Amino acid sequence: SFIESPGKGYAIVDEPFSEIPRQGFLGEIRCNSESSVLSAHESCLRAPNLISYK
Amino acid sequence: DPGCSELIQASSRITTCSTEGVNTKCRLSGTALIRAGSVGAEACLMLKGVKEDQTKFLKIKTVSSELSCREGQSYWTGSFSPKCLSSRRCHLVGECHVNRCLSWRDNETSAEFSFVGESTTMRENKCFEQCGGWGCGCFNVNPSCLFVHTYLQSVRKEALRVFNCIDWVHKLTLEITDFDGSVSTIDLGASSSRFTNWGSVSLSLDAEGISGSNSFSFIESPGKGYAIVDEPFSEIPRQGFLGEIRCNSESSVLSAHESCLRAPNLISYKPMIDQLECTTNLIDPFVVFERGSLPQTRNDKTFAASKGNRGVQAFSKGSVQADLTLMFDNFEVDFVGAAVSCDAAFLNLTGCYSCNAGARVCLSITSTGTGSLSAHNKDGSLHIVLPSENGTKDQCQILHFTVPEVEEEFMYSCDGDERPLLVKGTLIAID
Amino acid sequence: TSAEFSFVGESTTMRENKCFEQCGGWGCGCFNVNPSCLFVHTYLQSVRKEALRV
Amino acid sequence: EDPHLRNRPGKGHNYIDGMTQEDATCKPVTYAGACSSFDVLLEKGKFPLFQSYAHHRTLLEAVHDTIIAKADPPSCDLQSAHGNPCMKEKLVMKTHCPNDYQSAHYLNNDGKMASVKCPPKYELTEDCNFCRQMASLKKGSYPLQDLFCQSSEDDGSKLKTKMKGVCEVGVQALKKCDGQLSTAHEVVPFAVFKNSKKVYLDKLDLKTEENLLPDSFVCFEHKGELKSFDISQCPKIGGHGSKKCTGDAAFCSAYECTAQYANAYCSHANGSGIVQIQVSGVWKKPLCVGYERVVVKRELS
Repeated sequence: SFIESPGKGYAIVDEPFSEIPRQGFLGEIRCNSESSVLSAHESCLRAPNLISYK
Repeated sequence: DPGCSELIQASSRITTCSTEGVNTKCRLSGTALIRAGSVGAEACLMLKGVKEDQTKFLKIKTVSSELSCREGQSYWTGSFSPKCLSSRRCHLVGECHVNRCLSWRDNETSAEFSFVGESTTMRENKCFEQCGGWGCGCFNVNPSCLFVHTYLQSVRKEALRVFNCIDWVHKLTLEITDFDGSVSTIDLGASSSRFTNWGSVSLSLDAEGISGSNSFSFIESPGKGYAIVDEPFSEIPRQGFLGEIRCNSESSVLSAHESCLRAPNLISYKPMIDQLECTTNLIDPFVVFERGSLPQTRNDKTFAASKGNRGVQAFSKGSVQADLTLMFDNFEVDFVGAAVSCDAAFLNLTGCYSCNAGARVCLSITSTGTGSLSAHNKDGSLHIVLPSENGTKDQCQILHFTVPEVEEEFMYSCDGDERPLLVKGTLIAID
Repeated sequence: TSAEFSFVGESTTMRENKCFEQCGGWGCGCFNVNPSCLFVHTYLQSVRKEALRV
Repeated sequence: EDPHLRNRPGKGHNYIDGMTQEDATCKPVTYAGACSSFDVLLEKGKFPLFQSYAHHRTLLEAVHDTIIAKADPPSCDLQSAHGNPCMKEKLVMKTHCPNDYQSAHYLNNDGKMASVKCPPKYELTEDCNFCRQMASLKKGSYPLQDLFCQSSEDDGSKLKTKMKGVCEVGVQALKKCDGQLSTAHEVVPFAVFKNSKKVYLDKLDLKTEENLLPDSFVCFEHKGELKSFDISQCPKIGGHGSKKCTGDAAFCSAYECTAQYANAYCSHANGSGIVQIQVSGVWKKPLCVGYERVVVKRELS
């Protein structure tokens, strides 16, 4: 898996490509564009019941 | 050069007729069994009416002993070229929004490319969110949208029909020479039947039979040669397989019709604000077509092209072991009152002894009218029938012998009377 | 119930009715070239004057 | 089918000698009128073969266009004493026709024009084999077959009917059946070539192509509905003519492109002109191919 950084260098991860955004794994909150992540848009996909309440 | 080899006499059970005003109009109704000849020989079949001179032939020539492959799953494919169009639109302008560009349907046109209209060409529509502000050409800080309208089209002038073979049917190209003189070329496979102007022909027994062909596929080119691919056929269009973009016709490939099928997520898109580059790694079928083109040596057989009907065939190295069933759907066979004479001669003798190929003989027949010429030997074991036309013509059929030094005297007859005739020659050993 | 057997009766008897297809024309007894039919009305009757309680 | 149902190219005459009582509405044949010898041809579920090919001429139209000759007599009397010639050729045909009809034309054996005639006021029956005494009587004839006329120049005199195992099919007699005979009601198509007879065939194979004849092209003028126009006045390439005309690539590829000086907008027909049949393996263009309903007498002995 590769990670692109706009303006900086690249990266590589020694794991296969994630296909299910499950809790407790790298890749549980995904989006569609850069502005959907920087501004936190509702068009992205996240895991259900991820906000802990006390 | 080709001539009859298996000459049998028809029985009187299916042979009848009557004389009406001195005119032998014989009738044939029933079934008959005859053995098919080898490659080069023919299957003669004479008929005896009410006299001896009234005799017509019914020869069937064997062209070759091929093996037609039964076609099951077939499609049309070829080369293509992606043509993508870019049209970046600012945000809050028409259909440019943060929610209308990310989740864009792959089957609906946008307002930017609505000027083309409805078309039968395959295409797809994508939506990409770029950047905004005055740094890329916009008025609002919201990111703009990029409408992509990429359609596929072919750049070649021909196509290929990749199919497979599920069964090898023993096809024999056999012609039928009628009693009047008309020749009709047909075919017989496994146990099929046809329709002629005098009955129905069919095959009773096949020969050999190649098994195991589901893991192979063939390529047919319109007006060109054939090909073979050593790869099993796939029913689903996947990437990296010979047939990722299929259709159903040649026009659907040369023009890229929307009725064809393709694999999802195949066109690689590289959006660059205002630049669009669509590069696809399409598999060129001409590389495999020119790499594995027939003839190709596969096991003991030799796959080649066809010599008649469109379809894959196979050339074998065996003999011909088949039986033909000749029927008669109440056909009228007329005869003359008296046949004409004819003087036969001798030419040459080339062939072999004790083999399925036989040996052809050169006989010069010089007559005047139209009829036949029946010949016999000295013990009634070798019958020779040849057509009789006008002028001097060279005929002769395939003869079988068991001695390389053939010195047997023949007795040919054209209208009833017989004349002596001596033949000679030297035969070779044929396996 | 067949048309050529409705005049017999509808008594309580283990019977059955079939319909076999035959030939047509004047080759066996018909005035039409269409294949004729055969009306079968076979019924079952007793034979012995006593029974057994198996 | 074909969109041109009532529009008939050329003359379009449908009247026979002795029954000239409908020329007011059937000469020519247009969208209006009421021609009894043409309205029954476009009926659904009756003559589909005529509905498939409707751009070509009919039987009477082919007779008036110097294509199909006339028999002797062309219209026999189906009521005259001492017998009549139109009797044996009618009793062997199993066809149906409505009431209030007086004439019923068909095809003979020589490929000419043989028909019947009923003196007024005698009407026909359900089968049409015999007439009888008398709403309103039709002032025309009833087509007993389902054929269309066309112009062809293909010889076929040696292509005689070769129906094996059949004694007498339709009207012609192949031989004299002296032993057994099987009479059945079967449908067998027919075809007529140039200088031949009524040749019967088993299967029917149609073929539709185009050519350069004016009959394969139609045109209409623009004026202040649909208005027909004579397409034969279009000049050729480098020749002469009468009124100009233009069209698309199909119409412009045959005639001369005029456009600016044209008076009408010519178009291309929906596949018509040359209709070939598959007989003896080859392809030949017949003259009056059809699909009638007669009685076939097959053999048995």
